Amino acid sequence: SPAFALAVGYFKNFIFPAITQIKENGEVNPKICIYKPKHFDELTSTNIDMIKAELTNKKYNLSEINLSLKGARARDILTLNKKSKIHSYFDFPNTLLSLYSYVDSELKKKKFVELLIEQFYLKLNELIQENNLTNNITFCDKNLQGL
Amino acid sequence: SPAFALAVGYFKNFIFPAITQIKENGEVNPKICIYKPKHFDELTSTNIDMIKAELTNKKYNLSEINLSLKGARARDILTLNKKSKIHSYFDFPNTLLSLYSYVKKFVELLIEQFYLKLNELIQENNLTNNITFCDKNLQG
Ligand SMILES: Nc1nc2c(ncn2[C@@H]2O[C@@H]3COP(=O)(O)O[C@H]4[C@@H](O)[C@H](n5cnc6c(N)ncnc65)O[C@@H]4COP(=O)(O)O[C@H]3[C@H]2O)c(=O)[nH]1
Repeated sequence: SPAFALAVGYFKNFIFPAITQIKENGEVNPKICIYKPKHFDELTSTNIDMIKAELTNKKYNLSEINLSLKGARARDILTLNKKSKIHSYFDFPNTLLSLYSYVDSELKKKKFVELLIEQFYLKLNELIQENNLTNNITFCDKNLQGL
Repeated sequence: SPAFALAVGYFKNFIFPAITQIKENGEVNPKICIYKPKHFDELTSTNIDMIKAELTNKKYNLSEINLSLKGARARDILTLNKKSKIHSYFDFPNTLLSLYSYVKKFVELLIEQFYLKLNELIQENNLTNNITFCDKNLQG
């Protein structure tokens, strides 16, 4: 599966290092909410701009996480939307925005993108559960509400 | 196929917007060298640290590229190693470091397929003179 590979890279190179680092830095109950779109149109610039405005309205700022953990890593600085003064984070998975290019009538490809989205989150959720991270890693809708 | 997905995301979300932006910014002949291993032991933390110290020694520093282009993206600020005072850049593809976790030397098969697709995307976008591949010693 192509989406499984993208989920593995997203988890192993971003979500897992971020939450592991934050826990070591002292935060005992940090939360990373991962945006979970369903439909192809949620990957458009219009929906991305909506979420970016919403992050600003709710006082999130793009912030760095410096990595000090073990592990082969070419990047040592992660960037995550972080709520002001609060141990909550948000991410729109950028990798999902490559799915249309990968798949490439125009309507048939959009439905294939939506199946890849579903499989992406199928694998990502599996990885979260297998690392017992459900208390820290959750999924957010368009309104940054859990589930 | 999984290696193709990783290469497409690496090209579409990083290499292609980076080179397009810096050209739009007025860099006429910028160069990006992409590290290309082929042995599994080149993805170890020891080899990565040698590349990092080498980049430092050759006066490369992480440089910010602000994306103002057309296209949907959730991440608008890229970071890329840039040689001091020169339109020359280097990247170790971080996405390669997930191939072991996705999977003996079947990883090296995936690495070869990653670079076949990546090299294909460079040719199809007429970027063969701007984007090349480098070894552990930052040589083409
Ligand atoms: N918000 C956020 N998301 C991240 C970060 N690092 C990774 N991600 C996400 O994991 C995916 C795979 O990461 P990778 O580091 O293993 O491969 C990356 C990496 O090899 C490269 N790349 C992208 N942005 C980069 C960057 N800022 N610096 C260095 N390399 C970068 O492009 C590949 C695909 O990027 P992507 O945006 O499509 O998907 C990321 C992205 O969705 C991060 O630091 N912040």
